[PDB]
Amino acid sequence: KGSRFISTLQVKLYGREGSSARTIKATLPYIKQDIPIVIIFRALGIIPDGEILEHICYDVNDWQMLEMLKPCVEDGFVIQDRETALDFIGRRKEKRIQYAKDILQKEFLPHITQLEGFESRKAFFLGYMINRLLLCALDRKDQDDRDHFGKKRLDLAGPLLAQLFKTLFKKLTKDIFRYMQRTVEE
Amino acid sequence: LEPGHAADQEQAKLIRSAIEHTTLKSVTIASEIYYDPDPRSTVIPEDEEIIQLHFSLQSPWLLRLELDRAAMNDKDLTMGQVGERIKQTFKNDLFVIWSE
Amino acid sequence: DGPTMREITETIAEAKKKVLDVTKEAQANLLTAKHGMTLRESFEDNVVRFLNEARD
Amino acid sequence: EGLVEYIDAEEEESILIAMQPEDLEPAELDVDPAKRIRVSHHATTFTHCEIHPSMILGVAASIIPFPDHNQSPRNTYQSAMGKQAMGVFLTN
Amino acid sequence: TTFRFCRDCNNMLYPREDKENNRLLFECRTCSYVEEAGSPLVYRHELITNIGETAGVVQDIGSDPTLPRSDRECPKCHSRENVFFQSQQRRKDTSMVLFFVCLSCSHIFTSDQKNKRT
Amino acid sequence: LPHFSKDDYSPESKGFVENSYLRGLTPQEFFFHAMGGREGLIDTAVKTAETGYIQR
Amino acid sequence: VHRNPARLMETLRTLRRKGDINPEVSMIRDIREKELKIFTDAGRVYRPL
Amino acid sequence: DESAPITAEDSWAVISAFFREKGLVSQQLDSFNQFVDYTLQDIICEDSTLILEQLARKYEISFGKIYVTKPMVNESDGVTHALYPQEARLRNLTYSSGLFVDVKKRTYESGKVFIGRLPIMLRSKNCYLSEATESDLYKLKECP
RNA sequence: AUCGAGAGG
DNA sequence: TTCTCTCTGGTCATGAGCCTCTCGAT
DNA sequence: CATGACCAGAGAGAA
Ligand SMILES: [Zn+2]
Ligand SMILES: [Zn+2]
Repeated sequence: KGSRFISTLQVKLYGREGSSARTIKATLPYIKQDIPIVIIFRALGIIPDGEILEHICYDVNDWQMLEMLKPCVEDGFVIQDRETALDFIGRRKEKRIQYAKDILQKEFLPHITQLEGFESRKAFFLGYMINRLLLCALDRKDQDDRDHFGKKRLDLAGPLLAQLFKTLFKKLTKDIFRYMQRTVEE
Repeated sequence: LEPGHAADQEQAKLIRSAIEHTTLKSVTIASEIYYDPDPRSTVIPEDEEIIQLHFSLQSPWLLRLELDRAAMNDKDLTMGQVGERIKQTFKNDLFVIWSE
Repeated sequence: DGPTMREITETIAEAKKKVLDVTKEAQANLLTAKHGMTLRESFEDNVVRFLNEARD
Repeated sequence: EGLVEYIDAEEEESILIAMQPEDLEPAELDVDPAKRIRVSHHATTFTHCEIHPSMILGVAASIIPFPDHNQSPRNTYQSAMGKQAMGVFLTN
Repeated sequence: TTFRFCRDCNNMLYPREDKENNRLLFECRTCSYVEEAGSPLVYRHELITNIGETAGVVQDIGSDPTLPRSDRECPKCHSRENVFFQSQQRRKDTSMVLFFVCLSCSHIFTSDQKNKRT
Repeated sequence: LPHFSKDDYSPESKGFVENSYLRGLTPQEFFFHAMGGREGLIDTAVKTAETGYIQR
Repeated sequence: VHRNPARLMETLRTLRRKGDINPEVSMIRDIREKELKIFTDAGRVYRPL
Repeated sequence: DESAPITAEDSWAVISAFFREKGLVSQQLDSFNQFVDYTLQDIICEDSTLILEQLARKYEISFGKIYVTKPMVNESDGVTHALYPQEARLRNLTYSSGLFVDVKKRTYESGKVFIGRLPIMLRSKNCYLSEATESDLYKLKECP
């Protein structure tokens, strides 16, 4: 409900299958570089390494997944408070932190919510995405089949008309606003 | 095949083994790093036979690899060959011993 | 005719039990790791071979 | 009254459908040779049953007689062609 | 392997060699915490892995209608109520062995005849 | 198909039509055969253009 | 998160079949991965059974 | 007797029921009905209101409930009258009804208005044919 | 004309 | 330090069976 | 759609 714009979040596991220094980074909608996952996490207020892994790994007896996560804990060891995590952001100083704070609830995981104060839900969900990424990377779950019909949707007459009607109704609304401005006095 | 050495499968299998590419990763099961600081007495009981038979004539950190019986059987590969190739890779920059 | 279709379906049955045997043997870890292919590959090859033989 | 249920492809991942209600009949030989061969289900924990297997077809192929006896591309061909057949498209 | 975190920071510990007494310790690097090591193993890297071949065993498994039922008896309790499945590992060179779960005593057994592990 | 249990590498489970066109395909055989025939049609539909461009 | 998902799933299915949950809403309990997914989406194809 | 299990023949009974209640284009009608009843209002209320400001005041215009008529036509030099399908086809007309919205204007510290015509899917709820009889249809030159 | 859609071997 | 050396992701970019029909909005 | 060369970068040998 609302503007049906689509954001695309990528969580990329860098490093080839036989390479070491295998890091995990995420793509966020308005920042040039991928930023490492632990820096996101700490920007969402989850500071300790253990809490982060607890958000990603839901079993402490999975030493494989935690071993895969070790290079990410090493990757963001430099950033160990929330505010400096928010600072690491590609813009053209305090406004940097504010831009990051905004992006985190505005364009990052917009479907969870776009209202502020629910950093926990988005942190847990990012961890869930990371978990299934690693599950695939450990040859535990298979690649996701993009041709399963259940993952497909059929836009019918209703939705098509609704998408068209939104666009033109806002054009009519903008026209109304322009006629209002033009008539400042009459 | 060499002209005239056709129809003897064993020569052919020797060429197969000589020619098919092999890495360490092909035969390795698991790779471990232990803290084993006194060379003459390991903390791994299994390895004692090994360190025992090193009675002829560094760094306390141990790198210990386990290798696959079946993979070692699919190639004609010896523990000696593997170890000699590792030792030849690293030029006494690393001390290697192995099981039998 | 009924004799010929009896033979045809008995042939299909014998292929089905051939593949049943192949599969139980695979499930007991009793396949041979013939060079160049996975165990699952050997199994798939044998089953498809059996069924094509049955059809022919 | 909860005798029938809507299932989408995602949800049918978690279910086990029978093909005909006869699959639920218990068993404990002498068969018609001319009938097709049905493997016994060898499954028991059914949760649903098909309304009728023939319901997998569209409007076009539902016109094809005995499509379970023809090579499938012919059924696709007839599906394309029946839309080119003439007839009373509307009484008005 | 196991992993350990500082009790105060909940940050992961880094190994250190007590060169004097040849000891293995684990240090935090947010604060000055340190502690004895409880195993000489620091790094384990499986290439042939079995971890996750039994993945997805919960007591609710016996109520998955999707899963098939064998006629075998449990080695432990000899109930013939069991669910079974192939290895949940999605490596493509994976043994086609079937793991069975007794629905009466939650005990996992196997059709394997070449090995008897765990 | 949701009419089969999991991990079922059977002949009939994975697309063996033991029936002839004369006797008639069962619903699962019908659908699997349709799956194969569709691959046939698409192979046709694009090989046509690929060979046209090759000849050109 | 939910512990005791068998009870909750039985309740949800009985509600949908009673009509108290919309019959077009879909509900999947993935037992072996400990997941429950409910979809109230628009535009997913379903069939009766 | 009454509780005995069904057989494969009995399946067709259920199938008949399924179609008696829905016909063969249920997807189209359900989609369009859902659009008209609920989605239309939502979009009218999305971000609708507008406010312009001056030195002293601010003026605001807010759209409210929508109303969708039954299909009609405005005849040039003529009245508006109920448009039925066959007439819309023969006369190259657009079978569409009108959108009227309750728009208010507040000021700091209008009635229904026309905004356009939405094409109606035949046999949807705003279509005249939805409640029509077989005899009604024949009288309307619409094939049953 | 232009853009598009359906179809035929 | 120079110079020649490899040497790879973001790009921009190509066509893509022949006809053949008919229709339908601008 | 989808397969792939050209720079442009920067790491990288020799005298
Ligand atoms: Zn600490
Ligand atoms: Zn048991």
